[PDB]
Amino acid sequence: DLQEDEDGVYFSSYGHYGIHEEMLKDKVRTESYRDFIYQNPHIFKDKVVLDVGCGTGILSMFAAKAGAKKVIAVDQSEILYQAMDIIRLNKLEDTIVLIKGKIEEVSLPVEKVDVIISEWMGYFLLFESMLDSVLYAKSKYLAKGGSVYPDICTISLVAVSDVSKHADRIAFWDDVYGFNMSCMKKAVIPEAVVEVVDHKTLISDPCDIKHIDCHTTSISDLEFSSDFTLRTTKTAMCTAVAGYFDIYFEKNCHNRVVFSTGPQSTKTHWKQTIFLLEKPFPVKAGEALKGKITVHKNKKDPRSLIVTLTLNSSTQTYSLQ
Ligand SMILES: Nc1ncnc2c1ncn2[C@@H]1O[C@H](CSCC[C@H](N)C(=O)O)[C@@H](O)[C@H]1O
Repeated sequence: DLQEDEDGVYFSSYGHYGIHEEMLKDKVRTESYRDFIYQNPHIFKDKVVLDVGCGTGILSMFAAKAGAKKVIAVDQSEILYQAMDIIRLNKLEDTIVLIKGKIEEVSLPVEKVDVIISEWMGYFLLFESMLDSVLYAKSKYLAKGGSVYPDICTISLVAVSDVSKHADRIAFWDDVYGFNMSCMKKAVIPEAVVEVVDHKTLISDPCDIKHIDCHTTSISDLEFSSDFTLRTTKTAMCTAVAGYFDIYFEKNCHNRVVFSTGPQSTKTHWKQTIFLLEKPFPVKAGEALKGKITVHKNKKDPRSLIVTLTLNSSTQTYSLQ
């Protein structure tokens, strides 16, 4: 589902600089990878590294500077040509070789690799389905005893109370300049929203719903279902549930690195994913709220996701893009 096709629109959006300007300007994201690599040179010095989805080539340059014997940087979009130029501009041609194409179909100049690095995550962590490609490369190229980074990730949910943001999106259509447009809500609620959540509006402790180990995880594990319980922290009206993720650099590290894309942390370009509830419900502090969430990829467009959520004995299916 992700090994075949093409996805024109997909690799075409990664052809322009804007999207890369945004990632590079994401300090939490970029400095986290820089610190990991530079602070654990033992992992790269004299090793062969593979950068899955190199973009402008930034991660590969970090590895080279750390001591990599050879780095292989691959990308399917046209941004690969601007990377060919950037590597030359920095005089790293004798260390980093570039290849244009899909990681699951191109021919590598080597058999196996010692380390694999990649920034493949999307909104709610799995949007875009790039982890599938990373797992593919892991199976075919990782040497026995090798490591993939970042190696561990997790996804969590948090209860929210914000009646004004709810009204702004839903109740709004009830009266537009004196006219009723209520029929519009039917197409608004089912859509998940990527946006920054005010930390002061969280009404429950966060709860983990997924754990991933890029060494033991498989492709089939990326479509799951999970029961969870949120422990209420405040007496307020629950209007929505927010999701986010955390990334970890751990195996063989003398200096471990971690970063969160949650509401209590510094903003990142990933923000947070919001599932508005059709019917907000009163919650009391100390209360325990049992729920269920199922995440599956759109069968018609494998890069998009489908989320089924149950809370307060009410179920709703949302779609992410
Ligand atoms: N199957 C695949 N094969 C090769 N490149 C892929 C891919 N799926 C996604 N990509 C590429 O991986 C990139 C994800 S963005 C990461 C870019 C860069 N490494 C950064 O850290 O700044 C995009 O350039 C996208 O085109």
